[PDB]
Amino acid sequence: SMEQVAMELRLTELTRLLRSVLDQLQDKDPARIFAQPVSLKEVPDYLDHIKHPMDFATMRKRLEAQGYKNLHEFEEDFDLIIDNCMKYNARDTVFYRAAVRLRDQGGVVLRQARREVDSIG
Repeated sequence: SMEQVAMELRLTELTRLLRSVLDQLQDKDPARIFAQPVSLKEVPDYLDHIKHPMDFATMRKRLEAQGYKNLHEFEEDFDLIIDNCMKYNARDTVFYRAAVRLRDQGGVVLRQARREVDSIG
């Protein structure tokens, strides 16, 4: 049907907006602490601690797979990345501290993207 082509025209573009948002959030991580999944070779016990690992390269794959339905789905992934880090690493660490900075700086980007989804539709 044509009404599935127009549905996809929204999805395609959400993906197109969600790409931009991801890029701005990943610029708030110049150290690349959150770029890749945590290595299970290097932290073999990681899954004993964090039941749902999340990272930028993982979030990207799923975006280019038009795998995100709304902005709430994308925001949940982003929060995993931070909340996981904030549990795994102790407070006095470059990792924890980097999550706090990403959280704080991401709030501004996300606060506008909510407004751009709602406004565009």
